[PDB]
Amino acid sequence: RRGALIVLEGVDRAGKSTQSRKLVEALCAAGHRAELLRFPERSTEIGKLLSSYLQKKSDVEDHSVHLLFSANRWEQVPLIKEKLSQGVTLVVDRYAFSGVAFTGAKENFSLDWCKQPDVGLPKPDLVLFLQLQLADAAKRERYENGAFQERALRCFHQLMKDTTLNWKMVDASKSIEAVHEDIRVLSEDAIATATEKPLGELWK
Amino acid sequence: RRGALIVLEGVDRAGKSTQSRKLVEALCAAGHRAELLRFPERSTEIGKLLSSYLQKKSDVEDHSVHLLFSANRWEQVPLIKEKLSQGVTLVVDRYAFSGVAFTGAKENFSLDWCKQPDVGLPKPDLVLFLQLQLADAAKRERYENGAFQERALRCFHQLMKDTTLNWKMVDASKSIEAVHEDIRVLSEDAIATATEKPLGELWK
Ligand SMILES: Nc1ncnc2c1ncn2[C@@H]1O[C@H](COP(=O)(O)OP(=O)(O)NP(=O)(O)O)[C@@H](O)[C@H]1O
Ligand SMILES: Nc1ncnc2c1ncn2[C@@H]1O[C@H](COP(=O)(O)OP(=O)(O)NP(=O)(O)O)[C@@H](O)[C@H]1O
Ligand SMILES: Cc1cn([C@H]2CC[C@@H](COP(=O)(O)O)O2)c(=O)[nH]c1=O
Ligand SMILES: Cc1cn([C@H]2CC[C@@H](COP(=O)(O)O)O2)c(=O)[nH]c1=O
Ligand SMILES: [Mg+2]
Ligand SMILES: [Mg+2]
Ligand SMILES: [Mg+2]
Repeated sequence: RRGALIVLEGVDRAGKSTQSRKLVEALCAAGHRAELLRFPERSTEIGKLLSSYLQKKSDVEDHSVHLLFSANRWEQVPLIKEKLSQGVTLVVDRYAFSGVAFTGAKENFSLDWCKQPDVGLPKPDLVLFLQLQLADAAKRERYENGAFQERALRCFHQLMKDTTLNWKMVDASKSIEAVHEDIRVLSEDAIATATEKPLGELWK
Repeated sequence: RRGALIVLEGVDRAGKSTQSRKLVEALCAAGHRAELLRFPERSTEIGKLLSSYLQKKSDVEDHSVHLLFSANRWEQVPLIKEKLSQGVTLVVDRYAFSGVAFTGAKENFSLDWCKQPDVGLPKPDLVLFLQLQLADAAKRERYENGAFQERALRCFHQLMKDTTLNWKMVDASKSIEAVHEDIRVLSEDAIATATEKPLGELWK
């Protein structure tokens, strides 16, 4: 009985990390085997280059950095498939959608070109989008400015038109506990039902 | 008056490096401004990871390594465009075609998926393919085995069907000097004529 692949996405400060941590804790307390992942995964050689870039400690050509972000997901694919196969549900704080939205927000980057490197990755069984007015997110590195966030948000909305994916909108303006309950109930349903079918491939 | 972007491709031991070095020497002796590049470019952080992989000193997931090879080309794009704009002809020992052929030779890698990361790179004005029987190449790292080379060669032949590119076949079985003369005359023609048009974009 495989685990579910659950991804959390949203603009900066929407609550992705808080809710990913609380979801894994709640699932494990409810007897599931669940583990947390995040992207970028800065622990690897590629992840370190990405961390330096985001910190503005290094400059990286925009296409090159986009491919590094996708390569950082592929290096974790053997682990992701192994865990899911063993019945472990994986809760992932950012995935390919952030990769596409952030590079897609730059000039002269088509959504098509941005998606390609990630075509074929493990397809999430559930993609939660934590919605929050950009203005509220500001009430709570590179790319941390309003104009850029608005362009990334537009890209996210284009990705949501993709009916091949199980997108669920979450009202992230509520309290940490209320948002968590919403996400937890959606997650329990996905673990049970979304798993009756084989793990899919993203964007193919 | 821009420089030309000239790429040399071919199976292992076809003479790519020898002929790239001799071509830059001959062009400069004939009054052109020409410089040598190669891929992978192992001097960069990405290049070092690629060098370790090819030496079998490290293992890298196949999709991740494919993207690293393409990212290693993009990091050199600002330099490539600057040099070409200044009138310097660039002679490049391997490029995106090797990237696609080598990963494409692995199981479950479509040519389409392999091409995408490199879509948009500076388009070569001339792509020389140094042909040599696989058997002769053997008379003269990872991927250095006959069965794999044959699969890469098949991939190269698929890439050659692309009429958007100025492919020129070179009989690499001749002496070093004879092959060089063939390549030099083709290169002089490209520098003169292929340059009257703006630098193109690969696979788009
Ligand atoms: N529902 C919420 N209401 C109020 N504050 C919250 C809420 N969720 C998270 N926070 C706070 O907002 C800040 C950002 O939360 P965090 O979970 O780190 O968001 P994030 O989406 O992962 N941000 P980022 O990684 O920068 O895009 C933290 O100080 C949280 O404690
Ligand atoms: N036309 C030729 N005839 C005979 N030997 C040659 C010829 N061209 C190159 N060589 C020799 O063959 C070996 C491989 O040449 P080299 O130019 O390094 O090929 P290459 O295509 O760059 N190999 P690789 O990088 O491994 O795919 C060297 O020892 C060369 O001196
Ligand atoms: C996963 C991913 C993320 N991003 C950006 C968005 C947020 C930041 C990571 O923020 P953290 O510092 O919170 O880990 O890096 C990309 O540009 N591409 C990607 O593929
Ligand atoms: C440019 C490139 C090359 N290759 C392989 C072929 C030969 C070897 C480099 O050989 P050298 O050790 O001679 O530099 O690496 C790839 O798999 N992908 C690429 O994108
Ligand atoms: Mg976060
Ligand atoms: Mg396509
Ligand atoms: Mg060589």
